[PDB]
Amino acid sequence: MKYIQTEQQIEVPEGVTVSIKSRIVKVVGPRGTLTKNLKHIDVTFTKVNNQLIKVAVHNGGRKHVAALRTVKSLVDNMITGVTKGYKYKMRYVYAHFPINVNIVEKDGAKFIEVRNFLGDKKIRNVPVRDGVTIEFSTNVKDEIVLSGNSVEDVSQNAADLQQICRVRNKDIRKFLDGIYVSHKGFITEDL
Amino acid sequence: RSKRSKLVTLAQTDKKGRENKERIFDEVREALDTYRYVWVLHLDDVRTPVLQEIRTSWAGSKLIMGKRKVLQKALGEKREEEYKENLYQLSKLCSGVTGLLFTDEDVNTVKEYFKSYVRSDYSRPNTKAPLTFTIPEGIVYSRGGQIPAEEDVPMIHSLEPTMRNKFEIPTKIKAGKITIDSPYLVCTEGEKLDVRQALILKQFGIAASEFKVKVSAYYDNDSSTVESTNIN
Amino acid sequence: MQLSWKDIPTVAPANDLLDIVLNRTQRKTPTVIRPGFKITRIRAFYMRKVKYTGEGFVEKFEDILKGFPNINDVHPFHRDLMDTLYEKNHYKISLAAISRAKSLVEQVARDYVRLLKFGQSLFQCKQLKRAALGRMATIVKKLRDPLAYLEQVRQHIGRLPSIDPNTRTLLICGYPNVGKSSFLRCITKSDVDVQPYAFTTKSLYVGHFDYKYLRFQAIDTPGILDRPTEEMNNIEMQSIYAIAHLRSCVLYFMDLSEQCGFTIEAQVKLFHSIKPLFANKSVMVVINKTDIIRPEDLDEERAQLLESVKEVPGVEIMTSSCQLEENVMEVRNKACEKLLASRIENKLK
Amino acid sequence: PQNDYIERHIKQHGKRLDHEERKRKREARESHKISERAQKLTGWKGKQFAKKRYAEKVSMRKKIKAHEQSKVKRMITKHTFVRIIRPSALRQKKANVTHPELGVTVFLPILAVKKNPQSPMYTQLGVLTKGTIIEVNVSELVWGKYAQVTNEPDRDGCVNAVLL
Amino acid sequence: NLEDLVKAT
RNA sequence: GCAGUCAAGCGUUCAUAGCGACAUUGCUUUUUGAUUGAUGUCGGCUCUUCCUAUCAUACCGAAGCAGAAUUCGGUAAGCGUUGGAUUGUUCACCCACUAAUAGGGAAGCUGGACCGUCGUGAGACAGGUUAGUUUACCCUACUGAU
RNA sequence: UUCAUCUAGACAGCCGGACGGUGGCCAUGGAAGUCGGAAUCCGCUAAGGAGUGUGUAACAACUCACCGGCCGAAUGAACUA
Ligand SMILES: [Mg+2]
Repeated sequence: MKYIQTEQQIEVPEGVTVSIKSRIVKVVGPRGTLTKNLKHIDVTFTKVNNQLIKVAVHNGGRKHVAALRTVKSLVDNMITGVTKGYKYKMRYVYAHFPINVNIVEKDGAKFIEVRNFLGDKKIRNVPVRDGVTIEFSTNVKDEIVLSGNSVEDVSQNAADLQQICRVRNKDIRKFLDGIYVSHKGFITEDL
Repeated sequence: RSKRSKLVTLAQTDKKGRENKERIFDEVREALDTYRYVWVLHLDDVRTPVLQEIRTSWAGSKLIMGKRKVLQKALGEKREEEYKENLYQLSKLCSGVTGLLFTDEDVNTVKEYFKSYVRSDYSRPNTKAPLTFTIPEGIVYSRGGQIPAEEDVPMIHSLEPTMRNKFEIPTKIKAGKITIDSPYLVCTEGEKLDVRQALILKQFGIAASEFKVKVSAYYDNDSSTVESTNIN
Repeated sequence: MQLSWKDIPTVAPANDLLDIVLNRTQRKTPTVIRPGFKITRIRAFYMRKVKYTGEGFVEKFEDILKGFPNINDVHPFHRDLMDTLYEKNHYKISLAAISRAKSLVEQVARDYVRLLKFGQSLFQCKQLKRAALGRMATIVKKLRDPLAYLEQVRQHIGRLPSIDPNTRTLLICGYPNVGKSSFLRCITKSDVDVQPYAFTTKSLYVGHFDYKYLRFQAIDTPGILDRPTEEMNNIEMQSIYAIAHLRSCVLYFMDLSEQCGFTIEAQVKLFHSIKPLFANKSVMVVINKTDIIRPEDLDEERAQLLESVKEVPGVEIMTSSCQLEENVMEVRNKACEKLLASRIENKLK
Repeated sequence: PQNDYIERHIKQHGKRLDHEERKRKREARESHKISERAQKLTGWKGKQFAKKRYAEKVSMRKKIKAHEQSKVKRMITKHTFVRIIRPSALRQKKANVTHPELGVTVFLPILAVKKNPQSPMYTQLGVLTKGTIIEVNVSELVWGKYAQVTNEPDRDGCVNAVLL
Repeated sequence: NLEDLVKAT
């Protein structure tokens, strides 16, 4: 309808500080700092206090107002990642050939190395994105934990791990081997 | 143009609309006209068998349930007009799900009955769990290791995805049976019950929380006054 | 014999088949013709179209007709199995419908090419081409129900096992739950499933083992019910026709706890009824769940049945427990040795 | 493997750990993908897509209406029949005759040609065309004897007639 | 009956 | 295709003044799976380039797709896509060979007509006139060279 | 443009209810709303199909049809260009 103005709210908890200048967003909370370059969007940021930040679009169309809520949700994810983090649990399952998963250091960088997937002689390497730490679950079978401030980084790392162990030229009804995202939560789970 | 397509489902029952609310308004007007005592009760998570048991616990008396705003309008919310005097005082105190009991019987008798009546229903979220539960490490059985395991048959394979996804329980299917790698406790005594914790307790189907019919107040057609009785 | 028909090409329904053939024609043949061309060239274009479509239809139909087994000239055991699983007359008439469609398409193709011989314009040639393709499409659409039926038949018969009647087969029957499943999974590595209710597996199951350097096979039945059997459902008719057509040592199982729910009296009656079915076959009767009770210390009331079936010749009696590997191997050894003795007499013949 | 082995395998082992969510997300994307195919398929594939989509919409509308209603409740190159040379392949011996009385269509043979609106010479030659009056045989068996052929046979490759 | 069947085999 | 059947809709608004999308009898036709090729003025080889409507090779999607093999489909023209027989040259087709032996566009030797006669329920005359013109040492393209 | 619903509460979401004869009737080894064929009934209801689908050998469980609480404000459908 070509609205004159549209606004979205962004709440800021008592521990985090948000700096915005020329559509570069820095969120600094208890757990570190995240930076997002939003110059590909056309919005205006304002604040009335230290607890609330408005994102506004003036005289925008359907696509512009569609991007507005996206901007708000991205900043919300930055706040959540800086205050509570993200933890993705993946499980790997097999029938015959046990999948061997290790953290190796190749050329000075972290890699998730997967060996013996469906009996393959091929070594699979998944580079660990910076900011996400990889752990192996205690007292749990075949569970790998990806923890990070950036939900984008954690989710893309889990997606890469899941896609690297695709089953080729077989029946997925019969062959269930693979690494799967078992659960998605936060690094703090008080209740 | 880019719009969500509404789900199209071919089912018999159709939403009734304004006429059903009109008929409820008329029926409560009739009940208040032709009865003496109208009690306001709260029945929040009450099953239809319990509602029917209370319904059949009297034939002369009448139970009316429905929209809170419609009932508050019928009873009277303002001093410009109301069926009887001082009814806004009773109407304001109604809180959640409405229940109207119309009778001519003894106030003490109905109070004693609603005090004595109690039922053990499903546990509910954000409520104290009367008894704790902990799935053992073995093959997962339907009841949950309470009734004789040798008597009962283990959990069906069809519920394993639901438990693994919504109930946040590590589960695997071995030879067709659901199992777990370590004992897993769901809740402790007097602990706030999560939505999923309530779901899992109901999934094992151990109905243990004590449900009761509570009353907030009542009104009479002879003295026309509001008496605050707090029976839980 | 062929012993298997998994090599039947997948059958497509009427609309999918129509899309496949017509789109193949439109892609694999030239599609540009001009009214300003020679009439002979226009005729060649449209005749090639008609002929190509006819060839595609008949080749798909030829695949269909060559794939499915001729249930008439096939081995009698396989014939009865196919009849019990899917009605034989229905199967034959669906195949015959395929054959009629093939013939009709071929005849229409020849006829419309003959008519196109005298094409007088691009318009008339196009009209004749459309008429030929439309007639073929009508035939294929009328062929709908046989295509779906034969697709289901193709899937199921591809999934059927490979039982050779002219082998050393050990047939296993009785009520469900008696221990046929356990016995088969013990003597062979067959993957059947056991549940506490009737007709748990609705199909025959096969397994293999070796004995004295000879490959024997073992068949496990779905289970049989004791009735007048004038009318019966296919699940147990499979077992009946297997017992009839399989030259085997029938190893009938018995229970003394009546865990399946039937009486030992009913088991004896069923065995007495099936006794005339047993022609030049050596029969054994194994009693399972005997760690609780045995014929040795069983009541005389059932001992009357025991002496009656001992009177029945020339079956032999044994009690066994599935846990005892030595006992199950002795059951297997007795059955294999009596099969060897029968074949040794046959070699003397 | 024998019998329903894949279903037995699903019972014994389950499916892949992400099967449910994979199917759900796929069918949620399905609507965007239908729109993308409608706007991005070109040529014959696009035309077929639009045709099948229209058929689906018609089927769903009829289904909803039915549910609600129940709920409420020289050589002559034209076809002939035997100096002028007439090719044999164009000869037609039988036809499909419809009777307007009971609305039935029966396969009835050709015997003679009576009236030809084009030419009495065509009438002599036996040339079949539209609106031509022909004689049929009801020896196969109220019922007539003459039929007016309704369509040009030289296009449709056959003869369709209406019994008078 | 059954004898006829096995004879027909 | 013929006649229909009702209609999603339409028809100057008009339900059977009238039309009409999409969907439903019968055809070579009898059932149990029996016996029931065209092309003569075109065709060869070589050989360039282009299209994709893809036969093979690459990567994907689905399907009782267990495995193996296959079917249908998506992107895709990078790269290829035989030797011989054949009762007229050809293509259908056969023998084999191969990963496959896909279909098309552009596209130099080569293996007639008319005039005239006795006659006509009926044959012949061999009378007469007329035409058949594209088979490098120059310019330019290309390939090399000053 | 025309229909509609709506602060005696609209659309979207969460959480509840989703009942009794009854596992209706016939064939089936079994079929309890959901492999099959026939009317689809009666009561209590705010409201609850002799059932919209997944799901089990049959059950069960979930689900949607429908009604309620939650917060507050317009929303939906069919056509035309
Ligand atoms: Mg059993």
